[PDB]
Amino acid sequence: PYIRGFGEEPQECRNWGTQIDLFQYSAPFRKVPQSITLFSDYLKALPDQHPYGRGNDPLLIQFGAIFPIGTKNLKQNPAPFGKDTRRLLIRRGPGIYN
Amino acid sequence: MQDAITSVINAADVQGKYLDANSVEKLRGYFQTGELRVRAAATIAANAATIIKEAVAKSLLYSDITRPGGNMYTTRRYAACIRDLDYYLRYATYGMLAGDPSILDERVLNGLKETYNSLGVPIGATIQAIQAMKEVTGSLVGSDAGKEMGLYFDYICSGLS
Amino acid sequence: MQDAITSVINAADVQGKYLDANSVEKLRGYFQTGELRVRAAATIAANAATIIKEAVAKSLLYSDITRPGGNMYTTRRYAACIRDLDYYLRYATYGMLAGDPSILDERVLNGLKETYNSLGVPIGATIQAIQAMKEVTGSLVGSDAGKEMGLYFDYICSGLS
Amino acid sequence: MQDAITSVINAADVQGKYLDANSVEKLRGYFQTGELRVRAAATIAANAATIIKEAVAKSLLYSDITRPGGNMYTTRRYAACIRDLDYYLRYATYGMLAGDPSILDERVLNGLKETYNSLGVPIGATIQAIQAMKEVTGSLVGSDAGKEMGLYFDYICSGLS
Amino acid sequence: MQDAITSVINAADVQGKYLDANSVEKLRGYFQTGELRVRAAATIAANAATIIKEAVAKSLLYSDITRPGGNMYTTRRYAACIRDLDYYLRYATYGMLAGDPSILDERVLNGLKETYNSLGVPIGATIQAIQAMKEVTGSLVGSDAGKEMGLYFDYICSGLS
Amino acid sequence: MQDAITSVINAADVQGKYLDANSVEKLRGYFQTGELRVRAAATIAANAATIIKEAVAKSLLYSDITRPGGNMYTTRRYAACIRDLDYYLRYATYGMLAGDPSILDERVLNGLKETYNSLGVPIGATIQAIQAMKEVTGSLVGSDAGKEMGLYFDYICSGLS
Amino acid sequence: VTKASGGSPVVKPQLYKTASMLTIAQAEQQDRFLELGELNQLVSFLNT
Amino acid sequence: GLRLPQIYAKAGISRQKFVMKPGLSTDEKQSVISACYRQVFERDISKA
Amino acid sequence: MQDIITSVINQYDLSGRYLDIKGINQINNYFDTGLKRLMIAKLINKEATNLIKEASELLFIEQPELLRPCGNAFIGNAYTTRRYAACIRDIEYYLRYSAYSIIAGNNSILDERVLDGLKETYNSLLVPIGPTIRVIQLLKEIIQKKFSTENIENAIIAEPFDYLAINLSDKNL
Amino acid sequence: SIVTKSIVNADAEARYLSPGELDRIKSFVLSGQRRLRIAQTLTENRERIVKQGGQQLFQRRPDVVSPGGNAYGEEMTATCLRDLDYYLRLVTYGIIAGDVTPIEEIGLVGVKEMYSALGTPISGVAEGIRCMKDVACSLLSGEDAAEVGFYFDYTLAAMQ
Amino acid sequence: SIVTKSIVNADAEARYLSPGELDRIKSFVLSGQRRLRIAQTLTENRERIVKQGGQQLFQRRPDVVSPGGNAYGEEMTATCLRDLDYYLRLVTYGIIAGDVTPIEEIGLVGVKEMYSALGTPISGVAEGIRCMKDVACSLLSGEDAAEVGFYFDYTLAAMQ
Amino acid sequence: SIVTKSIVNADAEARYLSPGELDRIKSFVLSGQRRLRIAQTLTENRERIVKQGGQQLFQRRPDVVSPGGNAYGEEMTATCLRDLDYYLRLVTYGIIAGDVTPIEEIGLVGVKEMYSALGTPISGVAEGIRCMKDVACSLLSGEDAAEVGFYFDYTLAAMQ
Amino acid sequence: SLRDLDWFLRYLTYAIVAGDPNILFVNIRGLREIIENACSSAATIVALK
Ligand SMILES: CCC1=C(C)/C(=C/C2=NC(=C\c3[nH]c(/C=C4\NC(=O)[C@H](C)[C@H]4CC)c(C)c3CCC(=O)O)/C(CCC(=O)O)=C2C)NC1=O
Ligand SMILES: CCC1=C(C)/C(=C/C2=NC(=C\c3[nH]c(/C=C4\NC(=O)[C@H](C)[C@H]4CC)c(C)c3CCC(=O)O)/C(CCC(=O)O)=C2C)NC1=O
Ligand SMILES: CCC1=C(C)/C(=C/C2=NC(=C\c3[nH]c(/C=C4\NC(=O)[C@H](C)[C@H]4CC)c(C)c3CCC(=O)O)/C(CCC(=O)O)=C2C)NC1=O
Ligand SMILES: CCC1=C(C)/C(=C/C2=NC(=C\c3[nH]c(/C=C4\NC(=O)[C@H](C)[C@H]4CC)c(C)c3CCC(=O)O)/C(CCC(=O)O)=C2C)NC1=O
Ligand SMILES: CCC1=C(C)/C(=C/C2=NC(=C\c3[nH]c(/C=C4\NC(=O)[C@H](C)[C@H]4CC)c(C)c3CCC(=O)O)/C(CCC(=O)O)=C2C)NC1=O
Ligand SMILES: CCC1=C(C)/C(=C/C2=NC(=C\c3[nH]c(/C=C4\NC(=O)[C@H](C)[C@H]4CC)c(C)c3CCC(=O)O)/C(CCC(=O)O)=C2C)NC1=O
Ligand SMILES: CCC1=C(C)/C(=C/C2=NC(=C\c3[nH]c(/C=C4\NC(=O)[C@H](C)[C@H]4CC)c(C)c3CCC(=O)O)/C(CCC(=O)O)=C2C)NC1=O
Ligand SMILES: CCC1=C(C)/C(=C/C2=NC(=C\c3[nH]c(/C=C4\NC(=O)[C@H](C)[C@H]4CC)c(C)c3CCC(=O)O)/C(CCC(=O)O)=C2C)NC1=O
Repeated sequence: PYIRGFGEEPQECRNWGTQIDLFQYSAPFRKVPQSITLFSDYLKALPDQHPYGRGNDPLLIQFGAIFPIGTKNLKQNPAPFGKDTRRLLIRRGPGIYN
Repeated sequence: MQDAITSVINAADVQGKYLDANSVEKLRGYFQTGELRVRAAATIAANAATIIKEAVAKSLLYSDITRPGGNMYTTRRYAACIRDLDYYLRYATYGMLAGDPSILDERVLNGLKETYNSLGVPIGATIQAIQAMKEVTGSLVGSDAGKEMGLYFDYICSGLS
Repeated sequence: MQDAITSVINAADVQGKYLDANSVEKLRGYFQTGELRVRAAATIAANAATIIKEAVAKSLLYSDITRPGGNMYTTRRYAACIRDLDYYLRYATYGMLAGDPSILDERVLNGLKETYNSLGVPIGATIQAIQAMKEVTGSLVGSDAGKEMGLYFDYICSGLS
Repeated sequence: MQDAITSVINAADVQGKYLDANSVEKLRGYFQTGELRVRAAATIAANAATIIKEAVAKSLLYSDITRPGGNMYTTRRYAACIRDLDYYLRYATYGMLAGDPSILDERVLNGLKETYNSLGVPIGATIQAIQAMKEVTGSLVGSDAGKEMGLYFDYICSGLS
Repeated sequence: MQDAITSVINAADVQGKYLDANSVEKLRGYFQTGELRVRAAATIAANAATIIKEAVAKSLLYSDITRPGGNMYTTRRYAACIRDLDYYLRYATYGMLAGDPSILDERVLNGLKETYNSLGVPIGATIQAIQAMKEVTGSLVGSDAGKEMGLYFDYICSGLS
Repeated sequence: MQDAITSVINAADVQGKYLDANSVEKLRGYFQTGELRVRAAATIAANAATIIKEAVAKSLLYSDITRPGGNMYTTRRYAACIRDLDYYLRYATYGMLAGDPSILDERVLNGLKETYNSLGVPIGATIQAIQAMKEVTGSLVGSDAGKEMGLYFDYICSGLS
Repeated sequence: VTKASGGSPVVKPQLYKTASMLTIAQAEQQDRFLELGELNQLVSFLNT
Repeated sequence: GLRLPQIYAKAGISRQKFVMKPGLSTDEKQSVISACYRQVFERDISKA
Repeated sequence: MQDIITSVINQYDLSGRYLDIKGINQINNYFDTGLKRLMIAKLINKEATNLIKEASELLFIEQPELLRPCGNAFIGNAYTTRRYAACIRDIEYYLRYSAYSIIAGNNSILDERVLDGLKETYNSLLVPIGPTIRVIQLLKEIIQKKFSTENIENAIIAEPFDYLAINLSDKNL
Repeated sequence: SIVTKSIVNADAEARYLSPGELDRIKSFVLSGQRRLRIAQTLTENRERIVKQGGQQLFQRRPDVVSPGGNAYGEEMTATCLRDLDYYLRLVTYGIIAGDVTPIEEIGLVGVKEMYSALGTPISGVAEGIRCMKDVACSLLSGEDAAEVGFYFDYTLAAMQ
Repeated sequence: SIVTKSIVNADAEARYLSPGELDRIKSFVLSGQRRLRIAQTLTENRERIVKQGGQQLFQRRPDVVSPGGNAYGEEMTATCLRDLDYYLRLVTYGIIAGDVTPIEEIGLVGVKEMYSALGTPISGVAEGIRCMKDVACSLLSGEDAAEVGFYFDYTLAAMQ
Repeated sequence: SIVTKSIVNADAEARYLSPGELDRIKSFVLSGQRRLRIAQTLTENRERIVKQGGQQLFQRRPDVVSPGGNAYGEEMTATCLRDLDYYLRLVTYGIIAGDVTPIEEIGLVGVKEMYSALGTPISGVAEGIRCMKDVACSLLSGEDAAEVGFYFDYTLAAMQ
Repeated sequence: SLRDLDWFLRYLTYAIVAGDPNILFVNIRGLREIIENACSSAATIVALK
């Protein structure tokens, strides 16, 4: 068996970015599934996360500045967020004061 | 968000063209429907309280979700549910005026299914309350406007499932 | 994966030391309970279908998630969901034998929260099914082994929230 | 946060029940042991700087964790470690007073294992210091309060493990 | 941020060592190139507005990304284009003064590949605009200081690719 | 994945231009040095083992990473260590022969820092092993050849940081 | 509307072969470290 | 199903294949076996 | 993918209800144009090799910059015949997958197999999205010339080629 | 849907729709108003089909309503007939779509796992669907009862 | 668009569109024929408006076309008209949309940072848009020349 | 032979020999007159090489011939020189073939298994090859010893 | 036409300075059938000869 790369066969632009990353020596170090999360994200609405990458919202802790998503974790999840978009924030209190 | 008008302007602007008789036919088709959308949006605004009142009584009023132990039990949570139904009825009116469900993707369904899963809100009963609110509003605005309004009530339901 | 024995060896080897008195007592704590874990592991494997069957009826059987609109409505989603409960029971049994929750990190929990967020599965209802499955198991295996099994049931729930 | 009294009021409210004999038993169980908690909480506040100083020297003072290259080597890192032990001891006293470990989940344990895995803080050595802090405090407060205090030191290490 | 001097101090620091004869070599290498970097950085601040004006002209000025449908087409997208090149040029000279890319990795390259994938910006076209900027500054700064300036331009490319 | 010939052609080809005097000058330096580049790559293949053995002994042999607790302690982590030094020594001659460092970007530096950070490999100690290997190879292949090879050894350390 | 993204990596398609690249890309595919026979082919090309 | 102009794949390095016909030399048998370690294990773990 | 019937049948299953007149009126609107949606697909099948030539020629007459060198930013256009061959291949994907959705009465096949991942692939090869939106809209104008008598066939034809331009487009407003 | 089936079969071969599939789709739209009539007849007679269907089921399998049976009780017998109403709904979906895909994706994939984890005899659900098919075919003409019989038959074969 | 603007204002206050806003939308859609014709008159004279207006700008500002000016040369002078054709295009989008939203979101946000990064005098770009305004008003009647002038005025004002 | 190695890479790509790969064959066959002289001049110096190259091996490793060493006795040393004659023979094959694959498949694949089974220090065998390389290269010019020296050095690497 | 004769000579010099004719093969194989409906094929072989 050989790697059926990009210049070796007609490709499909549905698993484009997933497969190009799978054919790397860094592939065994992504402990999170990359395909089951993307093939189902295509069908569901926009995710609950920062307009930029998922590694841009910090841990809401007492004293912080902790951003876990980095080069040591390897869980980056970009999503196409428009210019005019509003995040569903949850009120720290009674719901009706939102 | 974008309405039907800015959809034509944005599609013709990406190509760089000025305008054409083909996309002008799309604009003229929207103006033909514009007065229908306006009278229906005014009726919904004046009857916003009684649509939610008649939709809650039909769907979820004397059920387990209002008794102790279910979501919607306390007054803190009964008032939150009524407020959510006024979200869907007020944002589905924006999509009915704009003729474009784009606003429901940006400010309504944007991460709404995980928000309910973290709070514990029953997703199945929320769909049944939006469906019940669909026939109630479809009787006020009529069949022509109500059929177009229900196109976005269904959009919220498929985006919430 | 590493059990309670190998966890003691790695702690000493990473320093270059032989096994001293503080590590020898941890090795004795595992040998004294070895016959208690093998006894509970055999009774869980024989009553697995009834632990899952009674944890489901007690938590999420006649709930909203079984009716149309909810998560696990169709038969594939009912069948795919009790296949998840058979993972947690089997891997909580491996952790109880090994006396170390290391295998729950690699083969169960690593990247499991993001999978459920993309699929849309409610985490709050999953934690309630494992907790109901922890109570049924604790009555079959006794009070001593029953609180060992609950030690690795809580590792899945806290590693999932 | 909710204390032991609130947890009993909510468990009856979710059922829609006035406080019966079973819930009145749990209410007296807190009221009887309530003055034993106010004494232990007053003695821990006085020996706070001593309970930490004895668990540090007992556990992680002359290891390679304090030498050059070890996490917590410099004075900034040393002062940051004994500030973490100050919160665990201070929060295990809030939990003992309230009789409910709800305070620990919402303000201590939320995203704490991701915080230490990001910085590189050894989780194994952190659990040892809390275990050492558990017996040094169990000798001051006695045998009754010393067991209930250890109930919330184990809750912290279990969620931190 | 840490420059070349502090990086050599931290290397010996985590071993508990005094600066040996080898560490002073890496320190003497920076001291012999110190006045050359301050002379190169003194000129880039005067031509900073023109280096970005001429680097965009010879790389992507009249290309298909000006034209409708491409990125950086509109004024808001064009104005956001040059705002990124100012961060690459201003931070590439900060790192050249310090002789260490720690301030580029910290503030610029940590989470920039992920923000572009969410925005839809062409990564490849950006890497060629920074490539044109590398040879433009090599005209003012000269060939001697220019290559060190370019060593931090590839660091942006290697980390953005 | 290109040579200097491929780099100069695409530079002129995409401008729709024949190779001019300045463009042929870059190829003249790559052609006339071929007998010198090939002689070095042959003497490197004959001593690929004796270079990695005198680069490890001079850099990281008797240090803390060889001893227990450190990285590269066990036999598997030692064999994986000098297998990486065969990667760098191998791809450095691939670029020295191709005259283009483009092959080091696609198949060496792509994902290099995300792999060592996830494995826990120290990147500072690796640069010292590669810096020593550039010094050992500078005596085998001579001074004129070593200056060329060192341009690719330095190209890895800059992106390996 | 598209709701997800797999990421767009920098990929440059193959354009054409060269006498220098092919002799080197062969050894790279096999980890061979540039066989002596292929080393003599490359030098003969540069001699022209 | 997809489709591609056949010249679009002949441009470039032309990644090579390995077959295991019996009767080859022991080096070609070895190259065919080493190529199967790099593919299944992502790296030749029999010599590392 | 999901045809028009499956979408209406799935929208009713989500409520756990049977199909009433409102859901049967929608299925009748497809069973009315269904015999006309086949005349449109059989025309594409007979004129498929022609309608890609005019769309390619009319595109390059307005965008002469695509048949020229790429510039130092290595944009992927129809510069060489290796690129010209590969880019005419794309024009068949838009025509083929647009004929499917005209018989499905729904754009589910379009986004699931064309749009999901498209801009990530074109932004990876630096292929222009502007001209691609143009040639998609030229195919619509070309195909609509065959159907000029009755205008109910123009609405059916414009739907697949309009969805691709609205979803490949950038939201500037 | 038979339409969706024909578009993905030609999508796999990387070709356009062939004459064998363009004539099959023509046969489906011509049979359109006839399917919407049959599917709306089963939808308007749900009570008579589910009640008569369960009645004859409780005489072929009396052990499910005996003491200890799965459907023993007033609340477990009402849930018994709730499942005969789910499968009558999915059968109308399969008649309108022209194929059995809506039945398979909803209530046939993993149906053995579900009813085995509930304690229900799977052979009793197939015996109830076979008794609804008899009442269902009594409301239709001779040729329409054969058309609907294929969709009831597929459910039985998958439930065994 | 006038509908998109009235919806963001109501959404900013969490309310329904008032009757005063629904009335302004009503007279908006009722005048679609007048403005659809006003926009076509400008779309049909893109050369007479861009070329005549552009020439009057070059002698009212001979610096840009002089040696050392930004648009000194034939190629540079051609890009001078590429911009004057852009803003003329956007002005027709506003007349169709009934709001300055299209003009602002395309070519007014950050316009000063773009022209500064190119080296062109922003004081000269506004001069050309005003000379094009005279040509555009010469082709419209009094009642219609005011509507086209409103969108040109917002562009001249926002460009300073 | 490079001819066979140059065809196996072409057939793996499933194409004719490239114009470059054909140039390697004519240049190799062109140098046939030289390789026949280099390898032949070594053939006439077997006893001077393996004997001198062997005695020097017994001064840098005096334990292999001492009591308890592998080559202790008249027979175990004569068996040691037999292999020095084996490897000098294989080096002349690689010179005429232009490849080390003759030496590889004959005496380098499985060599660590053979000598480990015999109790032979592999480090002592390579020391004799390093001593034969100095005797061999001393009888050839500098231009030839750099070429012949590669085949001696390639076997030392594999023998460690 | 004059644009294409420049490529045949421009791309031809890229080949000799590069290694092999693979650059010419990929861009000339299916070329004569793409354009021969708008230009005589016979007029092209005589040109390149
Ligand atoms: C603009 C679009 C939009 C929506 C839809 C939205 C929903 C939303 N619903 C919430 C809560 C809630 N939602 C409900 C709703 C329900 N309970 C039931 O039983 C019913 C089935 C259901 C309503 C039909 C309840 C009870 C809460 C309170 C949860 C709690 O406080 O524990 C909260 C948390 C508090 C807050 O308002 O800050 C948000 C954010 N936010 C938004 O921005
Ligand atoms: C624990 C806090 C709490 C409260 C207070 C509560 C109230 C509550 N009152 C209700 C109805 C009602 N409440 C009343 C009450 C009254 N009619 C009168 O004339 C009097 C002035 C008044 C009583 C003194 C009536 C008539 C209804 C039924 C009206 C309807 O069906 O629309 C309902 C809907 C059905 C139900 O009872 O579940 C709720 C949820 N829920 C809560 O969780
Ligand atoms: C209220 C809950 C809470 C916690 C617990 C918390 C964790 C926490 N501890 C931190 C650091 C730290 N925490 C420790 C503690 C330890 N390292 C060791 O070697 C030991 C095993 C261990 C003590 C038992 C150390 C050494 C640091 C310094 C890390 C650094 O400077 O990089 C930091 C980084 C910020 C700072 O140090 O000022 C946070 C956020 N913050 C919070 O809000
Ligand atoms: C949709 C709104 C919009 C505008 C306005 C726009 C302007 C724009 N003007 C440009 C150049 C230019 N623009 C000018 C303009 C002028 N010179 C003069 O003397 C006059 C005062 C002035 C015109 C009235 C010149 C000279 C250049 C070329 C600059 C150079 O070559 O250095 C370029 C760079 C090449 C290109 O991509 O076309 C852009 C993008 N782009 C947009 O998307
Ligand atoms: C061709 C480009 C390329 C590189 C560079 C590469 C590296 C790479 N290094 C690895 C491991 C490793 N690499 C090291 C390296 C080191 N330890 C030290 O102390 C030194 C500082 C350093 C070497 C100088 C160690 C110890 C491991 C094993 C780590 C572990 O097992 O936990 C692994 C894991 C898989 C395996 O080893 O089979 C890969 C893929 N892969 C590639 O494709
Ligand atoms: C079924 C949905 C679908 C689409 C659309 C698709 C597109 C697609 N277009 C490609 C390339 C390409 N596409 C073009 C297209 C163009 N150049 C231009 O100037 C024009 C704007 C445009 C023609 C209208 C070019 C030039 C390449 C090759 C780029 C290169 O290699 O440099 C490639 C990479 C080659 C390959 O297929 O292996 C894919 C996958 N794939 C899919 O699965
Ligand atoms: C260097 C390798 C190479 C070549 C040569 C090449 C040619 C090429 N010639 C083309 C068209 C054309 N080529 C020609 C004419 C001719 N062509 C000739 O070689 C003759 C001198 C002449 C006929 C006598 C004409 C008339 C067209 C336009 C055909 C059309 O309208 O489609 C096109 C389509 C786009 C265009 O230019 O209009 C390409 C890609 N591509 C390549 O990658
Ligand atoms: C749309 C596809 C689909 C099906 C079919 C389905 C079935 C289903 N059947 C159930 C129970 C049940 N089903 C039966 C059924 C039967 N008892 C008998 O004797 C007969 C043989 C048989 C019916 C003919 C009984 C008795 C229960 C209750 C079991 C219990 O409560 O322990 C339950 C649990 C509670 C509930 O109704 O929500 C589900 C989810 N769910 C689905 O989504």
